[PDB]
Amino acid sequence: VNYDIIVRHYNYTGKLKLTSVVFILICCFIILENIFVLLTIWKTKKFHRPMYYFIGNLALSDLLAGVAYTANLLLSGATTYKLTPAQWFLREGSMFVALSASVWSLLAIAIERYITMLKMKLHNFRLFLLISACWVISLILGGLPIMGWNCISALSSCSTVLPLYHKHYILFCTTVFTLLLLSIVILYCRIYSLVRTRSRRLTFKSLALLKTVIIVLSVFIACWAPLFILLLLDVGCKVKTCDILFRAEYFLVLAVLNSGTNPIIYTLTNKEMRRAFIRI
Amino acid sequence: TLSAEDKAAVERSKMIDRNLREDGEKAAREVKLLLLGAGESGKSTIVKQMKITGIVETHFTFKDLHFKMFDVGAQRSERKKWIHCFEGVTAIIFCVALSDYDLVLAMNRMHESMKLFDSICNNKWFTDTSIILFLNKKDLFEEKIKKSPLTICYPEYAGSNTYEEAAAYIQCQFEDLNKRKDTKEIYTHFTCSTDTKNVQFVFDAVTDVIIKNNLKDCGL
Amino acid sequence: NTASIAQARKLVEQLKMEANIDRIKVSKAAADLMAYCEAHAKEDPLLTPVPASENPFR
Amino acid sequence: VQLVESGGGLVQPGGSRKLSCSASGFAFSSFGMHWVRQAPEKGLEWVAYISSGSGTIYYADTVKGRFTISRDDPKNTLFLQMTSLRSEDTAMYYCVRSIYYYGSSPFDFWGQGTTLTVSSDIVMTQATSSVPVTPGESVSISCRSSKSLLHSNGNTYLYWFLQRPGQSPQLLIYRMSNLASGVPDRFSGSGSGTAFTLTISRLEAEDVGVYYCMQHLEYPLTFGAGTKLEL
Amino acid sequence: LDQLRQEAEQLKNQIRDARKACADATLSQITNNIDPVGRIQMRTRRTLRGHLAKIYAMHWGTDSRLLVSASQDGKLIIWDSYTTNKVHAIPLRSSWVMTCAYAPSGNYVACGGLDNICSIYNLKTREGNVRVSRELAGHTGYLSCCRFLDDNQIVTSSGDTTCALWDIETGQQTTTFTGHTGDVMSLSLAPDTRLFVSGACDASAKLWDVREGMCRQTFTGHESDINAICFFPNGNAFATGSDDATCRLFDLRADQELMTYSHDNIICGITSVSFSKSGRLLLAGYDDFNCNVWDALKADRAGVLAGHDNRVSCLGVTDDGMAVATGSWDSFLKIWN
Ligand SMILES: CCCCCCCCc1ccc(CC[C@](N)(CO)COP(=O)(O)O)cc1
Repeated sequence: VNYDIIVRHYNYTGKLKLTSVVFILICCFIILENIFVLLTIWKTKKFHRPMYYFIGNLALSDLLAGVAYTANLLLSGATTYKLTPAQWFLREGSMFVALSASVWSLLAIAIERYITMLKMKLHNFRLFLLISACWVISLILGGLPIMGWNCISALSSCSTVLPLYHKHYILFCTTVFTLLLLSIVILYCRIYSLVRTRSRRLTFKSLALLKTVIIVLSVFIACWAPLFILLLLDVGCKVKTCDILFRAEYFLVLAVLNSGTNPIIYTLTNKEMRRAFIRI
Repeated sequence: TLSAEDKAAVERSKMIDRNLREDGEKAAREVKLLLLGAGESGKSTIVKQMKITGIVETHFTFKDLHFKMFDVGAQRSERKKWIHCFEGVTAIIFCVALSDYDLVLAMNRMHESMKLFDSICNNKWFTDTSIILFLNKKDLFEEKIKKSPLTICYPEYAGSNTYEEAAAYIQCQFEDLNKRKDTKEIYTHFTCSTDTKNVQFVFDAVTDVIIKNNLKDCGL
Repeated sequence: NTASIAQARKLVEQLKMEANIDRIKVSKAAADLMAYCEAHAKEDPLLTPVPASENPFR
Repeated sequence: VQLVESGGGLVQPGGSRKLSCSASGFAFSSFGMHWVRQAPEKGLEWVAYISSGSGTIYYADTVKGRFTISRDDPKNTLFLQMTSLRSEDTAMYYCVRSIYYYGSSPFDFWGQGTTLTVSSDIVMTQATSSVPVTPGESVSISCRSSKSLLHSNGNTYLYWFLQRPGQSPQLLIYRMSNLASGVPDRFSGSGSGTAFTLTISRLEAEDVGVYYCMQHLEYPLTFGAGTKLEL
Repeated sequence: LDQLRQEAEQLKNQIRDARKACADATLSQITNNIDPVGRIQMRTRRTLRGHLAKIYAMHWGTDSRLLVSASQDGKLIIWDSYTTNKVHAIPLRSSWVMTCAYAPSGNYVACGGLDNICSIYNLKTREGNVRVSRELAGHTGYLSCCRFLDDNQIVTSSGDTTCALWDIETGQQTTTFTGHTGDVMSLSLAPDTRLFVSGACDASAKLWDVREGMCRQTFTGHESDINAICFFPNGNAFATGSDDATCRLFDLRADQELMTYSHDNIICGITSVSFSKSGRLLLAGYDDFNCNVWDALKADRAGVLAGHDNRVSCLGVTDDGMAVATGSWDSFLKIWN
């Protein structure tokens, strides 16, 4: 754990406060929204069903991601080369874990909905199974860099955005993200198709469902596209050959802001929520 | 820290729980319909034409759905002491007869049916519960109208002795009473006494209720 | 008719029967109720809880 | 109620044999079943136990591994399969009924039994193997044990049975104090841990036989030596 | 007719005068030197699960150890309350059931509902299963409740303005009690088992005899129908819970109501009431998802057993007084002490 290593890397790639204020304000806004949603959910006796527990889980994941991003912002700057390798590795891992947990919660909600609307619950093992799976896989994926995955042994194999993260880590994580996004899109498209087909055959504003599907998917993709694109580019460029990578600080601010609109897209299209949010 | 006998007691209790859950899962598949109408409103012909003391239950099957239909009209008591028992049913089938438009009971039978429908449709227990409305005896209604217009009981009527005009005006006069149009809904039909369409219509209304309940259930 | 006359007579007789009863000063009723509430106090397990040792439900 | 067993006879050393028991007159698929046995001139001995739902089984340490116990509810039958029989296994064998829930009475109905011939636990003993009595005499009998039976939930798993000459046993007192149904009220039993006493008032005829005491605290189940009233 | 009406009015005025004359004081004006109990902190010890529908009644056994509960999925269940073990489960013929009872000897149970008959089951057979022993018929409207007198006599009430006393062994009514105008909701046998009390859906209650057929007393004062009724232990009192959001305490010797039990924040109707042993806790459900615990001698509290997600329909205490059971439309039974 010799800090000299750190320094050399930040020289090899080329790295070696209003913006922070704006970002921390954004984080406070997100925290306020998520805590309001949690308080409204967990204190209405009609809101004690599995779906509302899934919603609370998503809100909790968003809160954790916001807090982690705030903490990471507070400790950047020159301090980036005044720490021991382990502390910096932990600082990165916390952010990464929260960012994975958010998407896993979204997928859990999508799967639950899709199951409910199939000829399978028409008219609580899966609950704990899904929550455990999401949290455990998030933690497991987060903690690799301490367990051997790093390029301190070869500065030639390091990236530009993260000069101590072997490129295989980045590629693997982006593959995971792409898989999850495709799965969610497929699930929601199929739900809409199913409802339309079922209600299209009765003879004697039929759906007006497209509204929520469009809102959800459009916001999700429009918020999460840039960081994914930037990291995919980063894994594809040579050292000190692309200069955009020195601007990533303004891209991540979107990937976390996505955690501030879910408490609205999953709260304003629901009538009963809209009625219960008269007084949080 | 259990003796030799408490473990057998626990095994017995778990067997009982197993059987209870099996029965509940089997019983969570059926549809319940509550049937209502006025005196001589013709619910008997609906019960009959489909080939199907206290409460009287009948049941049938159709296109993979198992219907239980309960008739409670065989009691003469105060209506308000039951409906909590029925707040779970899927739908309410309400029957009235058209030919009785000018038969004075005082004032007419249709006025009695209007009062009954207005009372039921806006009861506090039925806010999400839908109603399927049957208008019966259309042929005799048309025969009577040919000589006696609706002005006898609907002086404000604007049409003449035309079947469509009178029937549509009466239909709207009843379907107006739906004062909860944003949560409840009303279906309407004309008894096809020689057809099978009645059961298909019941099937369609029930399926619509099912789909709407499933959409509301999962937040979507 | 005869039925209404019978109903009126039955109501009158029932009222007369109910009236022909000795009354009790409300003070004595209150004293008796309070006395019964005082007598069995120590044996009311939910007004004076049973210590956990002798509890059947823990 | 009726239990009828079959499958006995003679078996030479080695070989095997299967005994069957048919039940009629009750809900066979709610009861657990025991197999018990008795030597020609000695006390009783428990053999095996099968439970309701087949989720539990127990055997005796003496001959474990050679005996199999099975049931068939749709046909209401109970089977025991035994192999490689020795000369030690000449005896008569009974099938017994028992149902456990809060307040029930196990071991109440006994079968009739079949004869078979071949060419760290709790101890309990009867004080005496015989006693002379006369009609009108107040009789009492004793049993001793090597450990307390009073479990900390309040029970006391002592049982008293009676076998008249040429019949099957007949439950008298279950859990050390309670009288089975159909027993004249002149019987009674009590005692303090490890020392117990049965008492028969106003001795009549048909009260002469052999009296046994058993415990049901923990498998294995151990019988007594057997006491006799001579008269 | 008209002269009979005049006599009725004169007797009514005389009864009013007699009732008012004895009112030298009010319970609250004498029972004002009493330390209030204060807070009553209760908690769930067990949670009895297994029903899959609304629960409409329960009733304790005289040993204080076993329970019987009835739900609208068509099931009676018998519970061990010390371990949460099921001892028996009994399937019913019709699922529109509204009342239960437990035999004082433990041999039998009874039930009834919207089918106009009362069914009696025997628990202790040599065959090892529970099976029906009797079905009583003769009533013309639905059935509200039924309480064993012994192994061979049962009293029932129905929404027809009538009640009946039945001899189980034969199946024929032994006497009938008439004189109401609306439906009958609930009745409670006396501790000494020689009278009973009946409330009807006209805000009127009565004290009824058993072997004569003739009512001894009548009581009025509520504004709407009566939803529950029970009997304070001493033998000469009873508390009414009505659907106009009120409770009141009626006594038989004074011939008038003494104390009322209401709160402005309550706008619902009580679905069941019960007493505590000594007489210092009156327990009452409501339609606002709670189950309050009032103090009888003061009208000054409500300790809440807030554990349910729907309306509390049934609640009861034991004979030794060490527990309380409650059941509600959310399909769960809870035990408190
Ligand atoms: C399914 C999930 C997909 C992957 C999630 C993408 C987030 C990964 C991530 C990258 C970088 C950072 C930290 C970046 C900085 N802390 C400021 O932006 C660099 O600072 P200096 O050390 O260059 O000064 C945090 C998380």
